[PDB]
Amino acid sequence: SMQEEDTFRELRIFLRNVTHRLAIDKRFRVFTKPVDPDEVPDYRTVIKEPMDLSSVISKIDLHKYLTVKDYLRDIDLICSNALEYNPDRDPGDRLIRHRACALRDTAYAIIKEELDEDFEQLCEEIQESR
Ligand SMILES: Cc1noc2c1[C@@H](O)[C@@]13CNC[C@@H]1C[C@@H]2N3C
Ligand SMILES: Cc1noc2c1[C@@H](O)[C@]13CNC[C@@H]1C[C@H]2N3C
Repeated sequence: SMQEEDTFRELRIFLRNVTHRLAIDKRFRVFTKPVDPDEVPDYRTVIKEPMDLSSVISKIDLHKYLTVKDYLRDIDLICSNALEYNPDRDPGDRLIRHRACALRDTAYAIIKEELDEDFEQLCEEIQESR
């Protein structure tokens, strides 16, 4: 229905706003673009599903996310990818792990404060009906 298409358009407006706020935070610059295969040819041999915030906006605009939960799976993948590629005790690895945990915790905190649980449940029920 038109009403259902309006619900999904509001979901995309909400997701774009959360994503652009994460992308302007200086702590999360390393997560704003895909890893450059030239600088890091080893990356795509270890990490099987690369993800970054520019890819997330592209996916919002392609209608890939029908629920909040769908979107948070990709935020969780940006974080898990950084934890698995950078697992060592040295300061460069510890700094990117701390920034990756902060990106994940920040996204979940904005959604807890600013999403209504009934809007999230409406999107699930429309998705399940399709
Ligand atoms: C902050 C914030 N930004 O959007 C929202 C908030 C909450 O206060 C609220 C709870 N009931 C009405 C508010 C609208 C929406 N919502 C989840
Ligand atoms: C994102 C991301 N996840 O692990 C890494 C990144 C890069 O920023 C990088 C700096 N340039 C290539 C290096 C691989 C590595 N590291 C910190």
